[PDB]
This record gives sequence, structure tokens and C-alpha cells, in this order.
Amino acid sequence: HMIPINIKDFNYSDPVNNQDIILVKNEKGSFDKGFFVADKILLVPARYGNISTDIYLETDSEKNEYLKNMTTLLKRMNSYSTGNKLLNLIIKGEPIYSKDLQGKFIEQTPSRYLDTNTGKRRVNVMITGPGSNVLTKKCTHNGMGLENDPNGKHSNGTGILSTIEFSPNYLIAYNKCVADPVLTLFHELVHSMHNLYGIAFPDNVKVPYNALKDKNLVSGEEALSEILTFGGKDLTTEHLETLWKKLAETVIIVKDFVKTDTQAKDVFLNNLRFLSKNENIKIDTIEDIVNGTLKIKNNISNLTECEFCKEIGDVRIRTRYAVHSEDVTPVEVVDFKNNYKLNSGFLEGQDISKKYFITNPP
Ligand SMILES: [Zn+2]
Repeated sequence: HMIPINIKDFNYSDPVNNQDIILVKNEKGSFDKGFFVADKILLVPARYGNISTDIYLETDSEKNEYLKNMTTLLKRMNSYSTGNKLLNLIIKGEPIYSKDLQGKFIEQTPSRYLDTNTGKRRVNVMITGPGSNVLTKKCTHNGMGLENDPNGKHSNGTGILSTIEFSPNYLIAYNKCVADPVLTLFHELVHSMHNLYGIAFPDNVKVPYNALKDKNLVSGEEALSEILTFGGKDLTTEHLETLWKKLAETVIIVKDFVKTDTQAKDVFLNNLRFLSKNENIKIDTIEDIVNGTLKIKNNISNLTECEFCKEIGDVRIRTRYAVHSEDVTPVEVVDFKNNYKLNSGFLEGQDISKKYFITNPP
């Protein structure tokens, strides 16, 4: 059942050691302290990009709080089968090597490595603070999103590390119900998992009509991976068959790419073993691929925000992924560390009227 993951506790003041406490080279060429809370999962208490607006996360005390609060979310997530399973995939995944102009494979690539003050370090996901908007929660690869990058490494089976922007102190309420940040963080990590294995498919699919959104039986469309990430009623058995199909196509394509190199091929096969939960997965024949990717679809079909929510049991999630922006209310969490707990979540629940939520923050 549960695969042990050691999620490490740090204080922001803990010295850089070049092992689990490092300095990440940022876009401006300065350095932010990074903490490997787990293998290949780097937590960076800093703002993302150049901030000139809302200053949050500049002080040591705020950096320490961010570190503690995000670690609480990760430990909570890891307490549940769904969360633990997701984090394992993220830890164990390996983006495929790239080919140079000679057709030779190279292992040390920007898809696999971040720059640090001591040089290149292997990262699968970097979790860091938001940009200029403190509310931003987003999973990027190479500075780009799910639908931003046609034929990107996030969607072509080769895979790429992600950066997640996320603040646990500034949140959104849907119809007076503040989204639980463990659910939102799980959401973003599902995106990072898809990116890591190069299975973040952008393909538009139709979603069920929503009476309190659509009109005159005109349904909406959304990206397949988005519907998969959220899950619930919006995700249909047909969506999942589209996913199975896309997976099989991807494996066929990637097989052809790595066929020239044993090491590169072995990495791919390792990935397939983790995704499929089958040590004996093969890609020798079309049939092997179809069977293998079926196991992959089944295995990742339960890694959805709705499934995670269900498993927690005592937290609320909105019914549909699609929201109209008239239902949304920003909030600030007061004294997160005392009001949101590892085993409990929000101590008095997610209603916006609770004292530890400030509506329409400064
Ligand atoms: Zn999403």
C-alpha cells in the first residue's frame, strides 16, 4: 500500500550544505535558498520572476513560514494513498535524454537539471512562491503552460521538470467556500507529474453541459489533461479512452526515438514500469504497448483533485472545474500555522465567514 517517503523538516536559517540545502540560480542571476524536502522535490521560499507589486516573502520570517506551511501541505498530502502515490511518481520519474545534432543522447539537459551556485542539480519539480499576483497557482515548464507550447516535451512523451508557483496564505473562495490548499497543491503536482512523464495532453475535449454555466445545450470544451487533473463528473469514460489512445501513440513515437540507445531506452522503460505499476511491462509489440498503456491509464486515472478530496472525506470541493468569475472571492489566511493543521486542514472548515479568512486582502 503506502510507500515510505521521508519529507524533511527545515528551518529557513539552516545553513546551505550543497546537499539538501542549496542555492538556486534565479532568472536575474541572484540566488535563492532551496530545500530538498524529498528526492528531486525542491522547495524555494521566494517570489517567482521579478516582483514589483504585492513585500510578501521578502523577510526571513515569511520565508520560514512559507517553508513550514508548504511542508505541512506535503506531509498531509502524503498521509493519503492518493497523495503518497502521486509523490512517488514525481520522485521516481526521469525525463528522457535529449539528442544532439549527431543523434547522440545527452543526460545533462535543462529538462532534467536546474542551475545552482555549485552547478547543475537534478530536479523534477521546484515549488516556489507566486509572481506579481500573490493568488497565482500555476505549473510551468520552461516558463510555459499546458496549452502554451505545441509539441513541447511536456506532451510528447519525453518529459520535463516543472516549476510550481503557489502561496498557501492567499487563496480563492468558490461560492463562499475557500479551496483547501492541499487540494490545490495536489492539483498543481498532478500537472507536474504529467509534465515529468511527457503525458500532459492539451487536446480539447467536450465536457458535460452545465445548467448553471452553459445555455441552449451548447457545451464547453477543455484540455484533456486539465479534466484528468480535476477529475469528478467532468471526466468521462470516453475521456479516459482518449487518454489510453494518446498514451499508446506516445509510447509508439518515443520507442522509435530511444531505439538507438540502450541507456536512453532503459530510462523510458523505467518510467513505464512506474506509471504502469508493472515490473514486467514491455513495448516489443503493438499489443504489449496497448496492454501496458492500459495499466498506465488505470493507474493515473485516480490521481485527480476530486479523488484526493473524496479520500480526505471531510473537505469540500466545487462540483465543476469551470467557474464563472462572479463566484470567486480572494482571501488571506490569518496565522496559517495555528489555523491549518496536518491532520485536520482548516480547524473550523472552509467557510469564508471564519475568522482566519480576511476577505478582499490588502
Ligand atoms: Zn489545472
